[PDB]
Amino acid sequence: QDVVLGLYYMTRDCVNAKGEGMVLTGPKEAERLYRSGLASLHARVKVRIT
Amino acid sequence: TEFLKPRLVDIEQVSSTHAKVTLEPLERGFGHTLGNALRRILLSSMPGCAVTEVEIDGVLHEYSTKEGVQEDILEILLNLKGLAVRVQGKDEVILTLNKSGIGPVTAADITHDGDVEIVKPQHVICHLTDENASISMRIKVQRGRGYVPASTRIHSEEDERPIGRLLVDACYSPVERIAYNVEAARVEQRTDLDKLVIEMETNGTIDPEEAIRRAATILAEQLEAFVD
Amino acid sequence: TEFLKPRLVDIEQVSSTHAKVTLEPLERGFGHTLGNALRRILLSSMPGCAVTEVEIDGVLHEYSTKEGVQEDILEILLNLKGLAVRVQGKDEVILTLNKSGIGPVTAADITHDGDVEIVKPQHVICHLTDENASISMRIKVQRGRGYVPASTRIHSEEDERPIGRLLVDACYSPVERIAYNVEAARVEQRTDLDKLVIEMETNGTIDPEEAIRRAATILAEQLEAFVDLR
Amino acid sequence: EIKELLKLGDLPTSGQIRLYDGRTGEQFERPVTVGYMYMLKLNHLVDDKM
Amino acid sequence: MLNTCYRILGLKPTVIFADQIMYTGFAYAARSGASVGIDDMVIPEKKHEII
Amino acid sequence: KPLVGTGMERAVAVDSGVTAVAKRGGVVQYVDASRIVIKVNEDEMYPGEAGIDIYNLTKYTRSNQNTCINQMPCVSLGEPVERGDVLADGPSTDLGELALGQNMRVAFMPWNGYNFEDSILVSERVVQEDRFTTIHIQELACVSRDTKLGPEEITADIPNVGEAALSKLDESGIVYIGAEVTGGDILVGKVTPKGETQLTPEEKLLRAIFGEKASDVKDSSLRVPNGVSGTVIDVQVFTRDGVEKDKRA
Repeated sequence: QDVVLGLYYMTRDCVNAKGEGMVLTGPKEAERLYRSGLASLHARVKVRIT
Repeated sequence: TEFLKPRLVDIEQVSSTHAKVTLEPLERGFGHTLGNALRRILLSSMPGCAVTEVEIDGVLHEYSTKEGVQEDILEILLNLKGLAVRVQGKDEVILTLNKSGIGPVTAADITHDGDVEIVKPQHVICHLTDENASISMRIKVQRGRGYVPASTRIHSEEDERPIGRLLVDACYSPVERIAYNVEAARVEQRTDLDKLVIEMETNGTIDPEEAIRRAATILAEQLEAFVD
Repeated sequence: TEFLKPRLVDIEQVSSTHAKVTLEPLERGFGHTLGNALRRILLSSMPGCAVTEVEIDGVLHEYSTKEGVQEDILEILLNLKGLAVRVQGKDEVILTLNKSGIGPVTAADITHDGDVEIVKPQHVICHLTDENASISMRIKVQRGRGYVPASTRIHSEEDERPIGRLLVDACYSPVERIAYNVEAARVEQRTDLDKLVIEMETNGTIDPEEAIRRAATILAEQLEAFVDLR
Repeated sequence: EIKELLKLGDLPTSGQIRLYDGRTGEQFERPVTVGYMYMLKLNHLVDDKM
Repeated sequence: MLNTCYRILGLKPTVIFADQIMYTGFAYAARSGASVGIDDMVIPEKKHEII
Repeated sequence: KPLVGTGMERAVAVDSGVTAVAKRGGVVQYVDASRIVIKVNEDEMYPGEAGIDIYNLTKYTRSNQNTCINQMPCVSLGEPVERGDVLADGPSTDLGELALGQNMRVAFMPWNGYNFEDSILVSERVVQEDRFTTIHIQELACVSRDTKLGPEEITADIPNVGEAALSKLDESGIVYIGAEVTGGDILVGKVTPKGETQLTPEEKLLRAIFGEKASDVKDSSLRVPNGVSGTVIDVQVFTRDGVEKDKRA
């Protein structure tokens, strides 16, 4: 139920939105920008993950 | 008033970057009142030094290519955003970086200023493939707070903006991750109390414990207008 | 530090119950940091005076009936919970109320204490139908904070258990609704700043401006643990 | 009829309101249905079960 | 994800993973604002045309 | 009352016979919590009798499911009422319409899994208004039997007891009206006859150490069941036609 729905919402993407094609140091900067109000969970972004 | 003030109990600093801070005793409901109110300040309001402007010779824009180099210019700019830097006296420093030959350009190749600390001298900035290839640039590091990207900077500063000046989103804020856990503190009689565990993750330019005192001190300074 | 402190600008008190408090200039992000942190304290922690214990003659419990009265005893107790009362010196006052004849028993029928203000003297407490009927009671008003029910108070001290004392929920906290609006303050250069408009809707007594000062001071009392101890 | 009544109440046609998280103060990511539902208290109370 | 995690890492990693998946799932599901409006139940344009 | 009803509400409440509806229209001569007195109009009133109906409303007492039953007057003193109008509302009725539960501002959205599988997240504000606070009316009985050894009676005299237990009882051995009680406290003091009793050596010594020699009578007082706690609203005593009575009776 909610668990699966919540993950689908997160991963699922959308067009541009706030802060399209931005560039992040890590998945922590992604939490930083989303909860800062300067990116949607549905923004295409070129992030660097190890 | 039954004022029940907390006390900074334990600080388990697992690393100089990541440190846990347990807190009690807190009266119920205040665990989150403080928890988030703090989190918000600690992410946005905390100030730091970050790269604002860069200037490379034989380069006119961030979209172009330089021979003898794996990374593109934007890829270099991104490595300089998260370049850990401290500026001791000034609020604006322009460091120079010259290097050549087959070597992974690190932050130790930068000519460090009298009053500038490069925290991570092993930090990768560029990779040089050709030995004939030579790179030279001028990195402007300014001090600010929060996140001020070029999009948020071109919406506010619409003054001088010539071509060539690569605007890199400078991550002024030194706290990278903060998150607070609200567990239950059990007192003989008060079993509904809660403890606040703040797991912070800064870069090293500001101490974790020191940063929490900065965010509590700025909050007390805004309460001077409300008499007591 | 680029400390930018706000200042209490305008207080439009549309009514003594409901009053707006606009606030600027605030640096970004702090609009909500303060906004909610305040709201939480202003709902839960704010102190006031409310009825704790009542004692009526010819009455043994809150479930029983009294002749010459429309409302039952519980319905009376509820009218005394939301009885607006202020106690100037003490933290515990026992007011007495005697009344009779065909009249809607108001709060003006209570014998007011030297240092006790009944904010709403027209406040209904009971209705008397028979003229022969007479009511007499003893209302204990204590000062506290938040909400202290009879179920949380029937499992603590309880020294003297006198048969006749009826415990009633006392809604100490005076703030009934609070909500904060975060609008944009525009400065010559700073256009990202925000202003905080707190719409407060309280009962009687606790003045809107006075309550805000009490909540801010209590938050600064909690912060002395972070300034001093690291 | 319901949406016409909602316009008389100066309520949204939708029935979804802009909600704010109490814990935090920041808004939820997008509107939620709010209204008055006549619920009941069933006889199956826990004091009579445990 | 959980089966992969299990066959690769082992038991401990999965229990943790399973819980964290659950926690973030609920949390972000609640952040979405996911509701049940009556305009959410969209009838196609041309139902009365088909029937 | 339900904000979102069907209309059948009143029909149910009225026909259930739980409310008190007016037999004849007129002005309520007297309003009271216990009863209602209504003066009948000339057209309806019979010419023989006086013409003043009496409705003694059923006040708080027990249900078959151990819940509250009340009839509160839904009319004001000296109010003109039409024939067949609801005069007093029942335990789940409001201005004659059915009122089963309560309506409240609801919001459909998940909340950190505190509404996982249909789980409910209710405000403290609901609990503060005590609006979902239901009332339970239990009925505990105490029986004086005639055993082979002899008859039982009902007195405050109970062997092996704390003064704390006999505080809420009177001399007769019945708890006062309005007395709060809790699991372990005794509602009604009872004692039955005790036969040939082998005082075990360890009890003969213990009854010879502190003293307090118990009489020839057993204990079986009706005490509040372990867990339950409420307020005694009334007590009723049934006796055969013979043995002299308690003073409380």
